[PDB]
Amino acid sequence: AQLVESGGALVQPGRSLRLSCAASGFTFRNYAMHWVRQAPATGLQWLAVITSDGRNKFYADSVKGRFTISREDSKNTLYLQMDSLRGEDTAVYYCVTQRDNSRDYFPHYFHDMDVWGQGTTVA
Amino acid sequence: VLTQSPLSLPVTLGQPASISCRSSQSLVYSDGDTYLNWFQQRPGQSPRRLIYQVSNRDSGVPDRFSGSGSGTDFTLKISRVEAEDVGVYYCMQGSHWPPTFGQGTKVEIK
Amino acid sequence: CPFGEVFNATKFPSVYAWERKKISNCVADYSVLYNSTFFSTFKCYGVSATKLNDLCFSNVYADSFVVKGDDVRQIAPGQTGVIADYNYKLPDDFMGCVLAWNTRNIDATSTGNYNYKYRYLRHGKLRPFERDISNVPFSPDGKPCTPPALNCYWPLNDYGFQPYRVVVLSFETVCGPKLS
Ligand SMILES: *[C@@H]1O[C@H](CO)[C@@H](O[C@@H]2O[C@H](CO)[C@@H](O[C@@H]3O[C@H](CO)[C@@H](O)[C@H](O)[C@@H]3O)[C@H](O)[C@H]2NC(C)=O)[C@H](O)[C@H]1NC(C)=O
Ligand SMILES: *[C@@H]1O[C@H](CO)[C@@H](O)[C@H](O)[C@H]1NC(C)=O
Repeated sequence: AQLVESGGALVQPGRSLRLSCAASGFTFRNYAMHWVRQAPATGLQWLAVITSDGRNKFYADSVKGRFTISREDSKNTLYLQMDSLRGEDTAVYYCVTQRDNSRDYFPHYFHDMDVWGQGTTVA
Repeated sequence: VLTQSPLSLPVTLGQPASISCRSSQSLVYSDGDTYLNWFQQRPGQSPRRLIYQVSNRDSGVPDRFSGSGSGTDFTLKISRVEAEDVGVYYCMQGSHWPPTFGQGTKVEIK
Repeated sequence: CPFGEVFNATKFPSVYAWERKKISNCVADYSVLYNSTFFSTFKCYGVSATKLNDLCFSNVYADSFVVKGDDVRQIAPGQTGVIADYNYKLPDDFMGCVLAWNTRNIDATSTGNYNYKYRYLRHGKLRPFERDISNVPFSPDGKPCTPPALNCYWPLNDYGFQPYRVVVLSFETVCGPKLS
């Protein structure tokens, strides 16, 4: 299961940035998708999940209302819309999913998180 | 919230090492299981899972990796640390939403 | 025993709101059910369907509900899934019989029969034969929450009804017929 992030850039505080992540090696539609970011400030921090049907979107309080998680199954691509970016949001953003979807329902898609992409830097 | 110790582990090549992770709350979930996983991030690379459900290892993971623990107290054990084992070992809990990671333990070879 | 009253009933409940009919103080004729073509599924666990007439019980509980055919398989011991975990669970033990039939021409409609609901979010799984018919917006970390705000989701959803009517006979003054 391979994940490939893109869209990383340097964006001034107050402005927005949109990330994307292409999936391959598995059926994108059959798995929930997550974003996790990495920074010295937080280590590895989970941000948001979108379920396989694109219906349920759960967000960490730290990004709740500022970030939006979305997906395009037709393109096997995961996206993250980050509005009103702050300096504190500087991090490497990783595309994350799972190989095991035996229990594809809340909260079981947070239990393995065994598929990671290369990560893309957002500043 | 997960806290790991030591922050950095100075282990001589060929010698054993272990990384501790301590949770602020029991990581036992409503179904009786424990969703405490361990990941290793090698410099220049993303994180990869080694151990899951406290002590099980993923396919492709060397038999030198194992672990144990319960409640709040978990340990990742390496029977011998090799040069290729350099990296930051993170503990992760999925039992309580939002899922969290520890700060990571930097294991280096001496 | 009032078996036909359960199986040939004109109205069934949702799975999350499964109803329990108690059968007792009666003669349980399982021949009508056993070799009938009414049922698409006739599955017994540790119990020989042929020999049901020869078994006595303190009572029998007939748990009635409508579930999508795909998830009928979740009504069994040792199962996981949205129904097995959040709507209706069977214990890891022997079980009587799970009897089901296709209801595409009864419950399903051309636009989808959404009168039937199910649970998909809950703060923990259900116990064996536990019934949870509450409807409080789900919050992933125990916090108060109001829909349709972020992280505020209703625990129940609707079925896109093909539906099957399922009646589970759980065994605990009732016996089969005697032959003169
Ligand atoms: C739900 O009701 C239907 C009928 O409305 C039941 O199906 C019918 O069950 C009878 C009894 O086994 C079947 O045999 C019939 O026996 C009478 C006896 O004199 C005979 O005259 C008939 O010609 C016939 O042999 C009948 O074929 C059967 N009908 C169908 C369409 O299957 C059904 O079993 C009831 N369901 C349950 C779970 O009780
Ligand atoms: C079904 O049960 C009835 C009970 O009267 C029996 O007569 C009939 O022969 C059974 N069918 C078969 C094929 O055993």
